[PDB]
Amino acid sequence: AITSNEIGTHDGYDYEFWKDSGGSGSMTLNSGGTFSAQWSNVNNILFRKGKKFDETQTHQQIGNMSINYGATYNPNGNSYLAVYGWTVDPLVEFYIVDSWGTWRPPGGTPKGTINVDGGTYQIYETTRYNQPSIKGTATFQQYWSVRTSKRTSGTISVSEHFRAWESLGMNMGNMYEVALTVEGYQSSGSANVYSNTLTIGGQSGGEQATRVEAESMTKGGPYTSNITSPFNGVALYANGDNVSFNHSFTKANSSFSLRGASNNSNMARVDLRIGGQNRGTFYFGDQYPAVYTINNINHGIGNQLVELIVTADDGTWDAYLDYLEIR
Ligand SMILES: [Ca+2]
Ligand SMILES: [Ca+2]
Ligand SMILES: [Ca+2]
Ligand SMILES: [Ca+2]
Repeated sequence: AITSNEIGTHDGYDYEFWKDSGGSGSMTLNSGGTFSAQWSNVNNILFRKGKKFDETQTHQQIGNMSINYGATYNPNGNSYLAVYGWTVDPLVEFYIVDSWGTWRPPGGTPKGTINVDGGTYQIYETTRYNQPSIKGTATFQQYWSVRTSKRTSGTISVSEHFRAWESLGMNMGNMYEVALTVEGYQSSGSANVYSNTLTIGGQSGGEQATRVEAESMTKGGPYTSNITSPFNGVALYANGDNVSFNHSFTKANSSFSLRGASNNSNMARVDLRIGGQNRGTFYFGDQYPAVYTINNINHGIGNQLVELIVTADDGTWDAYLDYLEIR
């Protein structure tokens, strides 16, 4: 188990054990975002699993963030169960607090409220003076959403809290971290985070797909032509043959579902380009229409050219495209 200050990555999750002097603590890393934690007579201790970022992107450029979790939470004293993290420039430490121990943070007078994920959260801003931080000992703001009532499982719509904060003039810097966290202050306790899933990009299934028919896109290359069999669409015959269109991306992440087929039993390959960058490859294994989905593409908000192009032709297959759906 982890019993001293440590940073690492475990099962894809950036994890961190931090405590100052005094007391003891133990963190056991389990699969996914999950972990168990124990602490005894600490001054301050934090156990967390989430994502560290490279400090270059705002949370909008990263995309929608959502955390679904469940914890058996047994604090004995001051403690928080929260989504926790940092921004830089400005340096901000933030909390989305779902449960706590003996004291409901953070004191002071609320700046507003948000109703989300079936609960009500009051929003606060505080100041830490010469306190430890990711940039050394520093003075910085803390941002809080604190539930009006305790819960130890559910979904936290992190990006909703972020927008609520910014709407109240709590300006956020580039993201450094987002992580489900167990914190202890002048306390003891234990906790078992048996479920912790951080999702970037995806949401709800009906927030509404856009389908663009291949025959309505712009044709390019030597031979691209319309076809009516095995569907209404286009054929890409040679290297350079492509179809393209400008898409207005609302979010920063999308799934791309291309309905197509080879003309025969040889595998056809179609490259995806967004804004001039190759972002992946659709595979059509045979002559029967099928939908190939490339998921979790971070492309950023804005109007960008989507290009579907043949680059590996050798005369043994053609690519037939019906439509592309962006979700
Ligand atoms: Ca702290
Ligand atoms: Ca003490
Ligand atoms: Ca061909
Ligand atoms: Ca079509």
